[PDB]
Amino acid sequence: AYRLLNKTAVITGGNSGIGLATAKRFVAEGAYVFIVGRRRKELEQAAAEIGRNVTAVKADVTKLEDLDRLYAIVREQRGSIDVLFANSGAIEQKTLEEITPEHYDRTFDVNVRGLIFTVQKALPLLRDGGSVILTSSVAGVLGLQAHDTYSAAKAAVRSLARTWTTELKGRSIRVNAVSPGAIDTPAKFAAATPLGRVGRPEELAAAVLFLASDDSSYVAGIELFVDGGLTQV
Amino acid sequence: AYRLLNKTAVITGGNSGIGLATAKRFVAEGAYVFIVGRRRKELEQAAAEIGRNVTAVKADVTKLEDLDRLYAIVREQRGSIDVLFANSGAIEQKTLEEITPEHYDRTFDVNVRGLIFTVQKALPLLRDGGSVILTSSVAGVLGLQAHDTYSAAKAAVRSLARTWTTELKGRSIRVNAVSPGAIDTPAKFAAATPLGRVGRPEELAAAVLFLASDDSSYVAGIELFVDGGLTQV
Amino acid sequence: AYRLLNKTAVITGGNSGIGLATAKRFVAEGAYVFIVGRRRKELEQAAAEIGRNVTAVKADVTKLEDLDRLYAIVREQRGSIDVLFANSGAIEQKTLEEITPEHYDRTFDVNVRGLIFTVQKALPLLRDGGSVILTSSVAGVLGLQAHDTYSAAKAAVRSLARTWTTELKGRSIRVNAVSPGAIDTPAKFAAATPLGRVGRPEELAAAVLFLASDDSSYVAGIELFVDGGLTQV
Amino acid sequence: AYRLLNKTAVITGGNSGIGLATAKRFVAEGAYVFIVGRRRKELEQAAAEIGRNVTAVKADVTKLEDLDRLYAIVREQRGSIDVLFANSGAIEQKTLEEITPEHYDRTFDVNVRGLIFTVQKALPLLRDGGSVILTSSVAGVLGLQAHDTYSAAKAAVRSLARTWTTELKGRSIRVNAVSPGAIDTPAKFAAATPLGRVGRPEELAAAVLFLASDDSSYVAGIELFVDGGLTQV
Repeated sequence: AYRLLNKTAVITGGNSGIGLATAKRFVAEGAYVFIVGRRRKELEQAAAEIGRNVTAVKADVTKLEDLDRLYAIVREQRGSIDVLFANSGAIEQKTLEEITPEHYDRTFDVNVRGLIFTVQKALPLLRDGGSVILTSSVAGVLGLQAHDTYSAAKAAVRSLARTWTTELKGRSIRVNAVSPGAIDTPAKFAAATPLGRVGRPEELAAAVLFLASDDSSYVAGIELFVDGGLTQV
Repeated sequence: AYRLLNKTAVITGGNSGIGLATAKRFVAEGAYVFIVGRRRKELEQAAAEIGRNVTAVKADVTKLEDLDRLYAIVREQRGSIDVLFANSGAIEQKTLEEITPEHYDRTFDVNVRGLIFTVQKALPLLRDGGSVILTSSVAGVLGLQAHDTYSAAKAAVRSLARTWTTELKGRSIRVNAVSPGAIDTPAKFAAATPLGRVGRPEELAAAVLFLASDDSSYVAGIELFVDGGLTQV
Repeated sequence: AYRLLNKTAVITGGNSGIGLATAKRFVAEGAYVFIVGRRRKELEQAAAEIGRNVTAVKADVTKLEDLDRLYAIVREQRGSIDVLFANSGAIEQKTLEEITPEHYDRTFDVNVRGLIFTVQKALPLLRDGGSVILTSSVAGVLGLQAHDTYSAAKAAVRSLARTWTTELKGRSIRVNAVSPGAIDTPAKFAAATPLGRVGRPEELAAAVLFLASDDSSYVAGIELFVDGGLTQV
Repeated sequence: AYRLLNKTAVITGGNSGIGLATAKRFVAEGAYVFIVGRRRKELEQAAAEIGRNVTAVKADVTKLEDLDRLYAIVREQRGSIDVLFANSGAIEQKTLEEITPEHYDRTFDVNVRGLIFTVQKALPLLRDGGSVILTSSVAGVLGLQAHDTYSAAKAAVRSLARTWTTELKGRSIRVNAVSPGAIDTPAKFAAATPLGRVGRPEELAAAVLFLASDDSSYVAGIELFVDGGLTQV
């Protein structure tokens, strides 16, 4: 009944949307969950909503020392990580003409740099046979107006799942990317989507759950599109 | 606890390997399952092993009238299909030089022709919001010695999931392809696979369960690789 | 100046559209060209338009003996094949509901079966280091209404390029697939296409020329999309 | 005879390997060529070997003002750009464990940040109907030990071809990515490659030529693999 019974999960991007829905689903499947976020107020609200088996940890995953501190807390409280959902992400639209160095740095710092170190520093805590899930995007395989840096960053994320699959296979750690389409969160995409609607965060959490759980035990390095068919037709 | 409670599932290629393991997993998740196969002896043994909530139906999915008969039986016994796992398939190795018209016809009849009609004739029984899973293969995206017709057929299968996604969206029927790598069934592949081993049929069944269940409700038209990383790195 | 000087080229689907434009461009680059077609009248007109260094050969590439005859003629006239452009293809639209066995057989006979034998029988005439080009389609990676069998067949074509790449590498024969989008030949696609127009057959011929010529000497097994960006964004 | 007659071409990563070979092939096809590099000595040697119709420009493409300076010189000497080959790249191997912030910044600065600004600042000089070629890599779709940041950066590059194809279509500028496999430049890859050898730089220059020339006039947003079939089988 409980597909993550007694597993320990860390979820970055934990206060908002997908992170939050995933946290609830993970708890419902009997996991212990750390949610991670920059803003303490929202994190505590998120933990309140989740209600049980959850620790909120304030961290800016773009800052190495914030990561060290998060992992020190995770080690003290629960020892080991079974499931890491690296889901922090931020989108700002700018066309090629409009790109400034600050815009470039913001996007790649949060989407790629932050991710790399999030995963690097989780390594000593990750259990052999554990599962790592990266949040890429349908943007990583599309040519969307003004999504230059975001799409490019998200393609870099999908690439990391491949590389990390190779590098961590000795320890049997699976790494897979999830690529959401339009998810209803805090009509153009809905028109082009075969399912004819935006996804619910619950539906994304459910896909992440697959990758987190034993059901995906022979699935490695993939990009799982969860986009109602958008990129598939 | 029961992810397919009271759902009706049809599984072609039902007596052997993947089909069998999927049937057990589906029953364990509270589904009613029809297994389909050419050989009555093996089918009845398969149904024996499954043990409950199962009807064995003798049919050659390459023969239209056998399909009509199968769906008549399904209609009488259970009325509607929630989950169709079109998994009949057959591999014969021949290089390009060796290809005979009989070889070509065998491969495409069982892998593509059979499949098309299996799905066409299920349409009137398929519930709105139901889920169809096609069995493609890693071969469909590789250049394997002597796999000419098989690989090409399996690439045709993957294509059909895209087309049917578009055509069946009005009825909310999801169609998705599963692409197994090496599965242990009735060392070359295991060497190149990041997970360093062949997959267990149970592991493939678990992937098909994802696509069958509500957890994949926003997943449509995809090719889900279940190959331990073989085609991803 | 002449990128195919004294090379011998065979082009199936030789009377119409892409076949014809490729034939002209090949002749312009100093090739000797066989065009192949079912209808003698049109073939002779095509040969008239091409004007020089061309033999028209009547053949139904779906019929093995027609192939044997074509290759006997090619052997008698020029001895060897440097470039084989297997470009025979036919599209009929039918939804899944509408598919009849005749429709299925027509599409797969012309698109896949014919192609397999066209290339099988060219093998003894193909020069080591030669270049084979298969005509797939953007349909082979899309979910287009009523294109069920065509898209699936074209996906089987793209797969054959990969297999044949592996099988023929010992003889250094390159096999590559070209995937046209909308080509003006004997507004929906033009709208979705970044270049905002259908392609001219000359533009497709130019892409096939790349694959035919030494310029693509380190390109093998690829799917070259010539679609103004349709499948790429 | 001259596929780039009187066109003006800008080539970053100009002094070494692929940059160099491409410069030679461009001049041979009647182009005027600017090569761009950090080291003045090697640039001048490169210019010497090319021999005619070439200007060497010292610039660090990671530095905005260096780009401004480059483009001012191009504007003074030739006015406009027909072909931009953005080909500056640098590889350093580090596993996930070994990644430092400096290694991350080095790789992304040269491969992605540099590229974005190279193309941004070319825009005012680029001719309508011109052609931009990006250097990606086979790494951008593989999982290669210790290629973490390089592979991820090269995936970001291939994504930018898709985005820029959409943003620049109004001006009819084509953007395409070239993805080399193993190129002989200043046995593991050669073993897995169907062509059984590493590629010569000339062979990569020839592929870039295709994308640069009118032959590829209907090809947009693609990833052109020039890898002997490495990623295709």
